[PDB]
Amino acid sequence: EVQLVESGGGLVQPGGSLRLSCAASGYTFTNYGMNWVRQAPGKGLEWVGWINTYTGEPTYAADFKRRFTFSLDTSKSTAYLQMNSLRAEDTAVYYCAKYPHYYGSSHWYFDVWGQGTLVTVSSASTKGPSVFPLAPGTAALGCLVKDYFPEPVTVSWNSGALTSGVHTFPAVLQSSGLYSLSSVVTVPSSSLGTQTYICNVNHKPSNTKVDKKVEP
Amino acid sequence: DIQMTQSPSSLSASVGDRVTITCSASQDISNYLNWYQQKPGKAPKVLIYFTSSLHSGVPSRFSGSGSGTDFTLTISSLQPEDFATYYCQQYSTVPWTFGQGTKVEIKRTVAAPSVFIFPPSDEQLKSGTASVVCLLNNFYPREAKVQWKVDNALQSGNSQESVTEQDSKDSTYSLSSTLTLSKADYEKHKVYACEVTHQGLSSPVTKSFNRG
DNA sequence: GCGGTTGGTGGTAGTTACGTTCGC
Repeated sequence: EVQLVESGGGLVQPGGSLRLSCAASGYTFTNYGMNWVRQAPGKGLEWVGWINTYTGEPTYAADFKRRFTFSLDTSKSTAYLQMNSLRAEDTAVYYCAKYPHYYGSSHWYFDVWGQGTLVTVSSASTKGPSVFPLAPGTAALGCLVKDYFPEPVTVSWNSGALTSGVHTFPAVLQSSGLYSLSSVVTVPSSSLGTQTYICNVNHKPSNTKVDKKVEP
Repeated sequence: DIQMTQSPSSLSASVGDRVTITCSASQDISNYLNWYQQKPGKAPKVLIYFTSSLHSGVPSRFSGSGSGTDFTLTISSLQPEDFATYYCQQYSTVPWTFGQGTKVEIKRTVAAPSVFIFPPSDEQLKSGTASVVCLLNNFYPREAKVQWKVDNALQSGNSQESVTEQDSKDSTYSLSSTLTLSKADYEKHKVYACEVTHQGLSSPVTKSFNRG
């Protein structure tokens, strides 16, 4: 199977540097260019540039050459995007992408994409969330995930065994400059006292893992 | 650089409807135009390439047309799973550029929200803050009005709302409204109520509690 | 059979239509 796996995303201060990696597998690496596309939160798509994976020759859009460098390690089937002098406006999910198996005669399109890696450029410090219970023939219950930076947070219920009726809201940015969200689920009121309900919160950026029993 | 403009920027249509999305280029792009579909928290997925070619795996209800500076994506029979943002992209001249995106919402029958209110947890209160949360669950259409009443006085302007993306199966939305007070401010009031107005409700629904 | 989801050699190029592939 053709796949592109990215890594290297994280929080970095303005003026700082990050190196992203795009690990390719399941095809002849040097037969396809590697493209880089970014998407700012709640925004559209912007092509950063590409690199010929045999010649190593990069082509950058706009002004990216001033600050960004594409490179390769063919012995690892990996492409890199080194970013320097990062600005707030560089906050975005970064994707790598490749053309289709057959791209001849102008069949050029982004056929396979990486999963994306989020780059956040901020002067604000990392902070893990506090996790509070939202206590309950249908009862609703949840967890409030309060005061964290940066994105993202993931929430599961009962280690993924409870999926039906789960709603995890998009985070809101508070005046403080911190994010907060809730995750909720609906259950039968009969099951309160029967089934244990645990919300599992993961905030990778701060290495915060919290399990929370939501009791009636 | 070639500017790509889509029209409309957002649309709503019923299951089975024909939907068209237009893409205009700032100069002739020689049929070098692709369409992508992007669902929440996923990478874009190619649907149509080189103006009119349907990608393997993509349902035949998707088609593309156009030439010169004017292009169209047609969805011949819209399905609930087609909730997504659609993007056109030119590859005539570097840098490659995308349109701004068109958000497609799926119409469905009116569905009133189920409303729930949550008092602040003891856990949060012990830290000196109080968040009161109102949940509106599984409604359509998206517009809903939430008022906060604290001892009959309105505090709606002090709250923050978040709305889920449209569900890709049942086409509904959910909404949270959160009103956060200092522990001190919380303790100077008795009745906390959220009052909900929506097209699915003949009269406002209020959920409330008395502090302690 | 014949268009993609694939394999493999060459190679400074989207490199790309081919065959040894894959899948209706």
